[PDB]
Amino acid sequence: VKPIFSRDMNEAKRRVRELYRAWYREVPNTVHLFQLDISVKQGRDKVREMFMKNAHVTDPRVVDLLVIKGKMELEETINVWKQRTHIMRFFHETEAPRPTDFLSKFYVGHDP
Amino acid sequence: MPLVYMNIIMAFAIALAGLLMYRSHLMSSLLCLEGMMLSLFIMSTLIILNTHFTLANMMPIILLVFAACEAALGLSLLVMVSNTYGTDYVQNLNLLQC
Amino acid sequence: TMYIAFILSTIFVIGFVGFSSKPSPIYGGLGLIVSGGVGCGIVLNFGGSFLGLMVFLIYLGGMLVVFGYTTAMATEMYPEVWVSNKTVFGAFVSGLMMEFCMVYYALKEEEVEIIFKFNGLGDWVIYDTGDSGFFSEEAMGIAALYSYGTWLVIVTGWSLLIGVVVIMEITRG
Amino acid sequence: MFMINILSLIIPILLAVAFLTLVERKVLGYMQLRKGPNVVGPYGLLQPIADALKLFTKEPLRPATSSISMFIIAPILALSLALTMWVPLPMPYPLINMNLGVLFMLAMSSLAVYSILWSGWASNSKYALIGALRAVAQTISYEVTLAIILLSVLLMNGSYTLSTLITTQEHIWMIFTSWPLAMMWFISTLAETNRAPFDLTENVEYAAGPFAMFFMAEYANIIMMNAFTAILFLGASHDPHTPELYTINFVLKTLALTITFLWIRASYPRFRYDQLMHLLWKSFLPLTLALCMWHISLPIMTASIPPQS
Amino acid sequence: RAAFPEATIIKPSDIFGREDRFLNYFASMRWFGGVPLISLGKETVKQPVYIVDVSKGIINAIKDPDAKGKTFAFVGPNRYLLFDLVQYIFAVAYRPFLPYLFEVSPFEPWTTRDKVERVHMSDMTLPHLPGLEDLGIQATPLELKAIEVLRRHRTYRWLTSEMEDVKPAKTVN
Amino acid sequence: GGAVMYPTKETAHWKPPPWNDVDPPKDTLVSNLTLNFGPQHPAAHGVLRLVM
Amino acid sequence: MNIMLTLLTNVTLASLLVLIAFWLPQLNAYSEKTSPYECGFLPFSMKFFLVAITFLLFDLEIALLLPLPWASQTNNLKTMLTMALFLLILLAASLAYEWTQKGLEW
Amino acid sequence: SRGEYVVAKLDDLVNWARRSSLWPMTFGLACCAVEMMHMAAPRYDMDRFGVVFRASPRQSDVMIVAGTLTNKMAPALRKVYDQMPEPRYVVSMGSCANGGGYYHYSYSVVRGCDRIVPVDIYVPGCPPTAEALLYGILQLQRKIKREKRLRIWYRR
Amino acid sequence: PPLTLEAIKDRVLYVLKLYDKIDPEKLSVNSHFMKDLGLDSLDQVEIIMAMEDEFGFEIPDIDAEKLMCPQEIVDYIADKKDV
Amino acid sequence: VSDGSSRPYRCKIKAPGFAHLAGLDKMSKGHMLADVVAIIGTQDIVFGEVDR
Ligand code: SF4
Repeated sequence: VKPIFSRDMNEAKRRVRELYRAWYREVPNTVHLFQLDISVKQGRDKVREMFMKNAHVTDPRVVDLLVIKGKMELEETINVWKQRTHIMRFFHETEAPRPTDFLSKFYVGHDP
Repeated sequence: MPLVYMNIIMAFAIALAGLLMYRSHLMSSLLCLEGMMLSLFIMSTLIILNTHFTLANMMPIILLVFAACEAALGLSLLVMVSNTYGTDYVQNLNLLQC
Repeated sequence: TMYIAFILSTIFVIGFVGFSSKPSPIYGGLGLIVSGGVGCGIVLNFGGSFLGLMVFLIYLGGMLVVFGYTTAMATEMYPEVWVSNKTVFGAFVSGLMMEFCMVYYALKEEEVEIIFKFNGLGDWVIYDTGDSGFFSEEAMGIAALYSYGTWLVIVTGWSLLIGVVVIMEITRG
Repeated sequence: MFMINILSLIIPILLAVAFLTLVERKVLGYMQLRKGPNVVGPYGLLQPIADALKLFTKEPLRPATSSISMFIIAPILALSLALTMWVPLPMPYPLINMNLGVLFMLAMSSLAVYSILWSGWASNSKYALIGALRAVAQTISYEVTLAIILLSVLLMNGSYTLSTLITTQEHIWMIFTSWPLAMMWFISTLAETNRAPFDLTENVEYAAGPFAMFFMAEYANIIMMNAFTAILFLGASHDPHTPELYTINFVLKTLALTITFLWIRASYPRFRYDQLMHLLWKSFLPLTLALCMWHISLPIMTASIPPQS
Repeated sequence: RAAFPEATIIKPSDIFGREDRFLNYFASMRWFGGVPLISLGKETVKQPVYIVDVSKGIINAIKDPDAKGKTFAFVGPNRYLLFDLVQYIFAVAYRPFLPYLFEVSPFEPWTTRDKVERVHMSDMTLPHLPGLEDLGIQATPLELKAIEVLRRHRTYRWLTSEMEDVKPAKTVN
Repeated sequence: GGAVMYPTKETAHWKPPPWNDVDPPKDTLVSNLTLNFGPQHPAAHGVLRLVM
Repeated sequence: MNIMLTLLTNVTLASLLVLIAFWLPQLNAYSEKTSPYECGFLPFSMKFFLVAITFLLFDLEIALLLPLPWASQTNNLKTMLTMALFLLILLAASLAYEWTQKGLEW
Repeated sequence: SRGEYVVAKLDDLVNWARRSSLWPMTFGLACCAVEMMHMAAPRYDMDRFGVVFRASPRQSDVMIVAGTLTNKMAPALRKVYDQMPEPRYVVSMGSCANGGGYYHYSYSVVRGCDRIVPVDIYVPGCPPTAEALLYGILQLQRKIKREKRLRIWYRR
Repeated sequence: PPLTLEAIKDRVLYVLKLYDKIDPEKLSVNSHFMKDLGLDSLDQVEIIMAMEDEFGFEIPDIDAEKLMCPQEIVDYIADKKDV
Repeated sequence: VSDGSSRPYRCKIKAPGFAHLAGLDKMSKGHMLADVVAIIGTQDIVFGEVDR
């Protein structure tokens, strides 16, 4: 199969690290640009969290596309194409926390 | 001399003092320079009128024209300097020394 | 209203202190517009109608408007008033105090002498009793520029044209 | 009694501006096959009052002015200068008779330009400054041509006295003598007041009252400039015993000129900054210079030099 | 309590938020000259509570089956010296800290005598009443939400450009 | 060779003038503006964003 | 005194209206728009300044051309006419220089 | 009482001014904007009623949401709405603006502009006829006429 | 005051101290980040970026991967500054 | 695209405005801001069809 950008997982990890550096350095500016109420640590924590969410991937092709999507979000963030709400959408705030305990779910509703 | 002449001459002195004592912006210095030209216009006008120097009533106008020419020059130099440096700060003019 | 000219001259000095304190350009430009308007008033009080309107139309109308034009396009300054940071506030206050000391030494003491001799008498005295008839001395003399001052016209015109040339050559980069 | 005259010059002009708003609305509508304000009062006569009351009750929003001081002075300057420009105008007898009234008018228009610069600079808005500077550029070019045309036409008046224009145009209107200058003068007046096609659509930060006063000052300037055009070119008969005749004729002429201002507004597409300046620098200015040469040479070559006094 | 025996009475302490009358009130001392502070507000320690924390507690109290009949007292996360609190308020609001009748106003009074007394009255401390933690809501420090309420009160260049970060004010705890 | 014949401690660090009278371009900050055609603008018809 | 009175009355009237438009209308309570001026950060093009300096110089030449109406009363009509035409020709020459060379870019 | 009489009459005067000189902003998003133009067209001529289309939202009093408010456009609508000065009224024109209409179950359509901004008058139709939109504006004028802001302040 | 190897080490260790995740007790000149300090790959990337900030240069990803010990970072900076 | 049912499987809509607006940048090169407004008009761009 034709690789999207990276032939091997090591090459893909190189792209992932490059994207992580750009996001890590952009977070301070992003807080300034959109006048966000999150701290620079909070934004960088979210960046790491988002990267760690897709940490189970093993296919270099999928990792490549994930990096491409990550780049696209960074491009919009850097170019101020996103708005303040768009950046805050990463930080789910209004959404009420849904519990994980079975007994709590049992009380909450018929949630499977 | 009448007190009005004293006041105008004092205005010239004050503007000269402000021009010689720069602060930051070269624009402020140019403003002081042009103020001095205004004060000289007023002084010469009053003198010519009181003396009834009819043939010399054209002197203030010529002074005014040349004053604004030298100003057009100052502004042109200021924008060249600002475009090069980014601001019109007098401190930027430091490449030439001694 | 016998000392109106003296009041105007004092306000002229005050405005000169205001813009000579080198404040924020926008505030200074005003310090100059105000002083310029006062000076025009003084010239009108002496009878120079044409010259009074000259400064209003050219100096205040054009020269200071192009000055403001530049300050507006190249705006790299933090706005501050004459009574702002001590660098400007102290200078403004001290200039006003010096002017007031001169005024007091001028009115209370008739023969005030700092560098020139000044007389505390109202400036109305210096006015001359005379009739011009159907004449505007200022206007007639200034119009004589085209008749008597041909040389002045030539030199001033050449200076203007070469000024346009010089401005372009300087602001061509 | 003199204060009564000042009030009788200021208040009627403001009321005239208020009703001029309605007149413009209706005229534009009927030129667009529409009925202007017709519900608010009979024939919309109460529309300006409704607009004023609504404006002076709307929540004023603050535009983060870098210098409230300056942001507030700009409206004052505009309105005061607009009111002052009406003073020297001879409706047969002027309120303040100046030997150099014309130059006074020109100087007052020149100061008015500052209101634009002050408004944009103090607004703390990049778009505001850009637009303000564009207005500066537009008014810059008009002033040159306006001054040249005014000088050239006054070369047959004999002085800068506004009252003398009535005597000069006693037999023939000045326009019949200087119609090209009249054309350029009218277009220059359009450019001065930024009336279309010299608008730059898309001092907006002004809210309600401030905006309302700026609007009033601009429209008063429109009416005053049309009056100046009337006195300069469309001379009116004045009977010294009965001045009301001249007053009526002059008012009618000014109204006609303002109606032409609206008529042009809804007749032509708006210019472009480059096009406006390539008019007021490369079409009007050379022609104004040539016509100034002609209007200097003509009185001498025709032995028609007007009396100095 | 007499009419409604099982009423769940809540006693918040100086709720702060975007449309609050406590943080914004201090940041509005500009109208009242400098910073009018009785005895420089040196003997007053206040415990401010976040608006969302109070609201969430109210909702939690409704759901809570044992909250009925219990008088809750919503306390803030930290107790701040009134002087330090106002200093912090003006600090993040980019306002010069100048440490230094309105009842008459028929429209909404700018200041009330009782309000003045309540402002200079140090907040009580009742450890015998259930608090936010009893309802599960975790108190949010004023520091985190301070900018959201007071950045909008910025003067010229502190929400951008300089953007100096003011450290948390000392808490009297 | 050097800025001055007898240099001081402060002047020692100071660099002699460039060979050509051309001082290097400093910063070279771009002045290209990035305007946004806000939708409310009439021409945008309310539903158009033109990053320009 | 009359012209001074007119200036005073106009200025005071305008300032009073500014008072009743800046402070009177804002007395009415309209809640509070807790909306910050979100700012997060220069077109000094010669295209503008050039329009300004050239205007200054042309305005200066216009100033020299103002005394013309009274200058027509001189007995030395030929000399006055020549000088006036000279000033106008110089104005045209300045315009031509800018037009022929890289100017009038506005 | 006399105080009530004075306040009521003044309130009526204020109400008359606003309802007579309503200045709407054209937030034309979709098909409904075309009918809005036909309202300002000569046949109906909203200006005849004093309702002049104010391009500047900073000088507007009524926001006529005309079209389908998509998720991408939703933040802009609210941000423009809060930048409007008060008193500000929102008129929802069209089923798409009212509750999504044809695109209610779309993945990128707000289920009614009511969620984003509070609405005062809902104009039904797809597109609502220009008379219906004109009817809604007149209904808003009557709604303003009924408002008693001053009276409540006095009776507070 | 030319940069010294000791000064380079001092600044490197200072940056590591500023990094809250690193335990000061386990911090050492040769303490491997991923083994001795037990950090993640992203943590190593963060440390490399912090070093770039401290010494005002840029490390490519390849060299960043190479830098697995504080002493290794010190040596790389020594080569970078030619000290 | 019909699958033989009473509901279309896929309905792609070719909007003429979509391609025209894509070429706006090419047409707008070397023009002023006001020219962009004219270029939008000459392409007759309705965002209803462009965004489909
Ligand atoms: S309601 Fe109908 S006409 Fe209006 S926008 Fe929606 S689909 Fe189009």
